[PDB]
Amino acid sequence: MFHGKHPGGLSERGRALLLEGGKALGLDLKPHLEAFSRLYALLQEAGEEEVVVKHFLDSLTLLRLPLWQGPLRVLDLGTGAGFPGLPLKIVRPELELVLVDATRKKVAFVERAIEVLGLKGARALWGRAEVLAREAGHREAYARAVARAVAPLCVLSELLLPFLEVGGAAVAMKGPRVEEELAPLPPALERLGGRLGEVLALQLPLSGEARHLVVLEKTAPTPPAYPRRPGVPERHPLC
Ligand SMILES: C[S@@+](CC[C@H](N)C(=O)[O-])C[C@H]1O[C@@H](n2cnc3c(N)ncnc32)[C@H](O)[C@@H]1O
Repeated sequence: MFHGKHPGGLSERGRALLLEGGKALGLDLKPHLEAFSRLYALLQEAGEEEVVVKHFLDSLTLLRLPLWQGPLRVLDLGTGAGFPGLPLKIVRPELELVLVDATRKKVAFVERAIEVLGLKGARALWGRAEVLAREAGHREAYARAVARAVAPLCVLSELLLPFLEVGGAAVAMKGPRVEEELAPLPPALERLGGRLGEVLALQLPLSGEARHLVVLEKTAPTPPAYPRRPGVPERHPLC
C-alpha cells in the first residue's frame, strides 16, 4: 500500500498520512487535500514529506480549542513559512488572517502561497511585533493571536497580549515541556492585561509527541509601557 509517487505534490503516502492525522484530530481533510498538496509543493519549490505533513497536523491542533467560529480577526505572530496560520486558514476560511514575520523572505513566501492557493481574507505582513503592537492599526485590534516556535512564554506574552482586544485570546503553541516557562508567568500576564487560560495537553496524531496549547486571555487593556522596544523583551523578559 501507499506506493504512488507524484512529481508535483504530496505522494500517495503523504496524502494518506495527512488524512489519517486529520481524522485523529476530528477533522475531515478531504476537501482540503489538494490545497495542502499544493502548499507542500510550494514549500519544496522554495522523509522530508513526513516532516511537512507533521507541521500541517501540528498547526491543525489549534482546532482542538473551540476558538475559531465566524470571521474573527487573527494574528499569526512570527509565522515563518506560514505556520500555524496557513493550515488554520485553509480549514477555517472565514478567519481574517494577518501573518506577521520580521524576516522579509518568509513574508514573501507566505504572500506567494496565498496568491497561488487563492486564499481570500489572508495577508502576510513584514514587521516586528514590538513595533506593530504600538500602531493604532494593530494594537488590541485582534480577537485571536497565535504563535508557534517564537519565544519562551514570558517573552512571547509581552509580544502577543498587546494585539488582543479585551475579551480576545491568544494561543501559544508549545512542545512537551512547559513547566519552567509557565511557573513564573501569571504575574507577568497581569502586568500586560492578561490572565492564564487553559493549558491543553494533547498527543500528536502520528508521532505521539506531547504538545501543549497555552491559552492567554485578554482581560484588560495593556499598559502603554508594553511592548518594550524590539529585542528588549527577549533581553530582559518580564519573568
Ligand atoms: C523558529 S521560526 C518558527 C516559525 C513558525 N511559526 C513555525 O512554527 O514554523 C520563528 C519566526 O518568528 C519570527 N520572529 C521572531 N520574533 C519576532 C518578532 N518579535 N516579530 C516578528 N517576527 C518575529 C522569526 O523571524 C522567525 O521566522
